[PDB]
Amino acid sequence: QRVQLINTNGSWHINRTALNCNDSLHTGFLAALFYTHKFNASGCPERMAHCRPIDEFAQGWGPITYAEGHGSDQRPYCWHYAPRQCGTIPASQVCGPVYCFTPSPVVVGTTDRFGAPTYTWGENETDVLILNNTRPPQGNWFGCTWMNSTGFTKTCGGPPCNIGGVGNNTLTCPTDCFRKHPEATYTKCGSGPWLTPRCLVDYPYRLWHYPCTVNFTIFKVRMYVGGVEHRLNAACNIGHHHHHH
Amino acid sequence: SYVLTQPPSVSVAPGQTASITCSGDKLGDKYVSWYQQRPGQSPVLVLYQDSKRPSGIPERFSGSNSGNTATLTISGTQAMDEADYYCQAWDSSALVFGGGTKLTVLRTVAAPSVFIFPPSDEQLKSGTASVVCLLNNFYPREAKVQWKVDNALQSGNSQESVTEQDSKDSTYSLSSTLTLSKADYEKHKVYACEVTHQGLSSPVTKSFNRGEC
Amino acid sequence: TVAAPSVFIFPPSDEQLKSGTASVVCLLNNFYPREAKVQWKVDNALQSGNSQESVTEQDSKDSTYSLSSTLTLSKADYEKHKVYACEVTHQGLSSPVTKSFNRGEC
Amino acid sequence: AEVKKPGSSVKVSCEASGGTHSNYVITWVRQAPGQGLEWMGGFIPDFRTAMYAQGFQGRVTITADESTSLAYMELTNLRSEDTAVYYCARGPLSRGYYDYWGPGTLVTVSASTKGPSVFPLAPSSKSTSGGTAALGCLVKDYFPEPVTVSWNSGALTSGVHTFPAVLQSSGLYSLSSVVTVPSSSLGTQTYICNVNHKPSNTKVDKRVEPKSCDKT
Amino acid sequence: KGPSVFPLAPSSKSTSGGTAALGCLVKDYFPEPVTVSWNSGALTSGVHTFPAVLQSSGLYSLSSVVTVPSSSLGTQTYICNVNHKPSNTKVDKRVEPKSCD
Ligand SMILES: *[C@@H]1O[C@H](CO)[C@@H](O[C@@H]2O[C@H](CO)[C@@H](O[C@@H]3O[C@H](CO[C@@H]4O[C@H](CO)[C@@H](O)[C@H](O)[C@@H]4O)[C@@H](O)[C@H](O[C@@H]4O[C@H](CO)[C@@H](O)[C@H](O)[C@@H]4O)[C@@H]3O)[C@H](O)[C@H]2NC(C)=O)[C@H](O)[C@H]1NC(C)=O
Ligand SMILES: *[C@@H]1O[C@H](CO)[C@@H](O[C@@H]2O[C@H](CO)[C@@H](O[C@@H]3O[C@H](CO)[C@@H](O)[C@H](O)[C@@H]3O)[C@H](O)[C@H]2NC(C)=O)[C@H](O)[C@H]1NC(C)=O
Ligand SMILES: *[C@@H]1O[C@H](CO)[C@@H](O[C@@H]2O[C@H](CO)[C@@H](O)[C@H](O)[C@H]2NC(C)=O)[C@H](O)[C@H]1NC(C)=O
Ligand SMILES: *[C@@H]1O[C@H](CO)[C@@H](O[C@@H]2O[C@H](CO)[C@@H](O)[C@H](O)[C@H]2NC(C)=O)[C@H](O)[C@H]1NC(C)=O
Ligand SMILES: *[C@@H]1O[C@H](CO)[C@@H](O)[C@H](O)[C@H]1NC(C)=O
Ligand SMILES: *[C@@H]1O[C@H](CO)[C@@H](O)[C@H](O)[C@H]1NC(C)=O
Repeated sequence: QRVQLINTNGSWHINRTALNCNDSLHTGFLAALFYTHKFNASGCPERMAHCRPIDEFAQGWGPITYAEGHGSDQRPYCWHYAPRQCGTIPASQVCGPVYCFTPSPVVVGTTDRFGAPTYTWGENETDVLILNNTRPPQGNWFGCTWMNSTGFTKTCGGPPCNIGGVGNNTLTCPTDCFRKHPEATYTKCGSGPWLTPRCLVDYPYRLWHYPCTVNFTIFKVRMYVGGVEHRLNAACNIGHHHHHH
Repeated sequence: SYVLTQPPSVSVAPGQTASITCSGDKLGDKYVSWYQQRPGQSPVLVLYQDSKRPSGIPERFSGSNSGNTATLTISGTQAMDEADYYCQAWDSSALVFGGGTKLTVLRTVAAPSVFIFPPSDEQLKSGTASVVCLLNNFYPREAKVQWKVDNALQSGNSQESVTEQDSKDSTYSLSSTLTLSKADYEKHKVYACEVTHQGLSSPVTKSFNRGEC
Repeated sequence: TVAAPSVFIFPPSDEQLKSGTASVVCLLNNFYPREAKVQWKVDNALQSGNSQESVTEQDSKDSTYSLSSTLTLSKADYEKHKVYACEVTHQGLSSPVTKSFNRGEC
Repeated sequence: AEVKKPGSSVKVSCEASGGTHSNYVITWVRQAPGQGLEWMGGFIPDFRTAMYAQGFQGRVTITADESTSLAYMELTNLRSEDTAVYYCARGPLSRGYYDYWGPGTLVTVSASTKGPSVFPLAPSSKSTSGGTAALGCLVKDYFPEPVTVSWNSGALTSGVHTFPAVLQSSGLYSLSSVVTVPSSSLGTQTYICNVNHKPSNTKVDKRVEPKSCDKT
Repeated sequence: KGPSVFPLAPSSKSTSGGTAALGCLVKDYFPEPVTVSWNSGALTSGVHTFPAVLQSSGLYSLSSVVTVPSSSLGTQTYICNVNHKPSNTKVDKRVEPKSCD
């Protein structure tokens, strides 16, 4: 539908992704592309029980602080995260498309250091991805995600606004936290593809990067960012709630 | 090795409910999908992910999955729902297709209705007289028509035509025409059509006499 | 000119038993009228659906047919059913004729 | 359709992406006559990596040509059991249910070529007033056709009967050969069933004499 | 060269809940096929058109019949229309009940 310097939007990327996947590990994540297990069949709850469900910690006061620091160890399987800022990534660590979010899903391909597109399936050593994460009002995308060649997901995005207390009572919301801030909106504090703590911006490979959301249902949403309009479909679960915020 | 089993065949009467079960080991944690294959046709999807049903399939089809069995329940079965049904699942990075189950809907017997039409006056003027015996809305297909001309059997000089089965009702139709020459027809008194077919306690005779009216 | 049929039955070979298969053959020699029917009964119990028949054509200086009926049994099935019998029905014969052989004693 | 010679190879083609986002995973399914379905492998247009089933690991090879936007599977060394109808499904990317089953393709193979098997038929050892007994030599489990049966190098032809070949259930053939001869000449004359089958260069001879009854 | 539509008049009375039947017989026509239509070609309930049958001397024959309620015969009327292409012929006949007097 359209192509550009990086944004191969319109849902049509051609071959410029980096097809460097390794099968030495027997986890067989690549073989898990055809089918997805049930929620309670893959041992999700043990991995999903490490983060506080609804009310994590309360106020953090009015000032919207930015202390991105570094979030580098835990996997981004639940909406808790403090993703760091990534500008470039060697193309020897990517296995599949790198979907990035305007928030509307967008694909970024392999490019030369100087920016010349290269057509080598990312096999070449010099291949590198250039993605300087910047907010939509200043251009580029919030942040985005891919799969590392060993079989583990990755995330990256702009600084997340900081909020917390004193009794080990810190909540660093990377998205939403509507009631816990003076009107924190995804257009400001949004970092990754987590629109709200129980929603996702669905894309063709969503079930592959976050296979603990297989039970999620579909929805069609309309969002305004900056001074433009976005039509999007987001996947939110029907976990007991009132979805009219 | 992973193997799925289903009953070899299931028979149900129209308007009733038939149950088809797919059984395995701890099958409750898999995402099954049901396929309906008619004779000589490519299989089509009838259920995916236990209960979710695609577009174009009637609400009659339904499913469930729990424990060690997955059920495909059909309510208000009719003659159109006769076909092989297969069960699917994924395991150990390999596809498994369950043994085909054949669903056959037994048909009910319908007594034939027999009518006889005497030869037309206009045709009689042309030298040839035609007598037609009709059987419609009858089942099964095996029905025998016998002609009598004043207690005399007729062999040959008779054509038999049959239509195609009706999907909605599963019934046929039969027309038997007897031709004669003008002189021959005029030289007999009582004509009769005899039908022998299942669903009739005794053969039924529909008859008439010529020249009466 | 109606001629009655001559019926023969050949037990299985001593060598086929070593190959895990049994095959009993019932033969009908020259008989004029084409219509005929053979029935395979083992232990006074009929069978059908596992037998085949073949036929030739009456030669020039004759008008009689010849038919055979080969019954195939899976291995270890021939090991039982002591008695076997081939029955032939045809015109001319006073009554249906049966040629039978015990499985034991050759 | 045209019957493929054994030991050959066959190709089945399915429409494939031309080098852009696909959003579907291809698979191949086979159905032998009235035997259910089976799986062979898959293919993901985005990831050239293929997936092969355990059963057919050593004979299948999945490759695609993006220029023609067509993907095909090559099956080599066909045998009798490889006669079936070949389907080609296309399901969603990561839901694992196959929808839009395309038209099937039928491929047939003609067994193999092997020699016949000859067995004797014991004549009745009981005395008969008429003095007529029937000997028989059976040739079965052979392919292709035809065969010729002769007795005593063909020197005997009075009463020889050779029933026409009848197709067996397995796929091969069967036959019989029978002669009626005087009872009193059973032990003084030698009977040999001569079977020759050119397609296999097989010439087998077999003697047929009345079997024993524990007497001798 | 013949449409030969011959009425198949209904039974003398058959006065009951026993729906009666009537039809038209097309005979001695060729080549096939022919289209048979009822009133204004707008009747489909309980209509049968048996397949054509090969007559003795190389001709074709076909019969069409419809089941109609007994009471309707008094006022309602029926028409059989036959179309034979290689004749470019359309023929209409009225299948009226027999006088029976
Ligand atoms: C990786 O990068 C690209 C992948 O884009 C590939 O190389 C080029 O990319 C095309 C495939 O994506 C090659 O195929 C040709 O490209 C043109 C159209 O193909 C594309 O796909 C869609 C159609 O689905 C188009 O809208 C886009 O414009 C893409 O280019 C045409 O060259 C050609 O299409 C047809 O064939 C005839 C025969 O020549 C053409 O004359 C006619 O125009 C017709 O449309 C074909 O589909 C493209 O040629 C190729 N070019 C080069 C220089 O490589 C390779 O896989 C990788 N390498 C490179 C260097 O890009
Ligand atoms: C792509 O990302 C995945 C993320 O899981 C990488 O696996 C990660 O590897 C790290 C670093 O090697 C692991 O933690 C560290 O590994 C070594 C021992 O192997 C040791 O030096 C450290 O003390 C620690 O154990 C970790 O298993 C894993 N990260 C997780 C689970 O969050 C994968 O290797 C990456 N591929 C690359 C960078 O090419
Ligand atoms: C986009 O990517 C990074 C983000 O700053 C910049 O690339 C830098 O490269 C130098 C030399 O290798 C290193 O300091 C780091 O690898 C990168 N700097 C970082 C990660 O801070 C690049 O200049 C950025 N371009 C922009 C923002 O326009
Ligand atoms: C592959 O990586 C190597 C290292 O950068 C480069 O190979 C070059 O090929 C280009 C033409 O594509 C030529 O300029 C030179 O022959 C090679 N080396 C250099 C330093 O230029 C190239 O950057 C990468 N490209 C491809 C297509 O393999
Ligand atoms: C890819 O996997 C192979 C084994 O599948 C193993 O050697 C290694 O992890 C990777 N290859 C290389 C060259 O490192
Ligand atoms: C998943 O299902 C239920 C409900 O979530 C949960 O209690 C259980 O641990 C899992 N398995 C089964 C069989 O219920």
